[PDB]
Amino acid sequence: YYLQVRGRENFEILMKLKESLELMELVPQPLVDSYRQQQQLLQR
Amino acid sequence: DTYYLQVRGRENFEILMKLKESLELMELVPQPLVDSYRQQQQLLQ
Amino acid sequence: EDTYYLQVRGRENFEILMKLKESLELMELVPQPLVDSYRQQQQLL
Amino acid sequence: TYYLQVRGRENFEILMKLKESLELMELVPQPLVDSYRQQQQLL
Repeated sequence: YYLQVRGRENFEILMKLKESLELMELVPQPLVDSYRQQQQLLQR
Repeated sequence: DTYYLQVRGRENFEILMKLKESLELMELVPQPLVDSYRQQQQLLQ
Repeated sequence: EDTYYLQVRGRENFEILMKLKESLELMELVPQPLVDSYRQQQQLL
Repeated sequence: TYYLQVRGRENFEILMKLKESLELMELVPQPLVDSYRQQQQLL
């Protein structure tokens, strides 16, 4: 999908997020699951 | 000053769109209100 | 809206999330007619 | 480690997912991150 955005700072923020969303897909699921388990102790 | 982004994954697109909306809409908020808002947040975290 | 809390590891991460939290909360302050116009433009863009 | 508050359940869920992607991204081996960035340029 393509997205357009006004403002350089906005673009740079969205670019970092796009990257993190796409990169985390490379993380082995057992590590992702362990991470989420840790979240249960940090947030409701 | 517009930029274009490409993203893979419909969920990913949807999240980014929500943030695009908030970042762009925030631009419409008169600066007095942004200032007051930020002052308030200093006691909250 | 109800209040929620999250913890974040990393200053860089914290700063990004704070910027997004700000935008998500501040968009609530934009008068509805301007939100409507914004959405109107986005449909064309 | 920092903490923030946010108003609204949908806002919380959005931030939580971004928090997850930001924090997990750091587990990706650097050579793999470099490979991904190369891919974004070369294609």
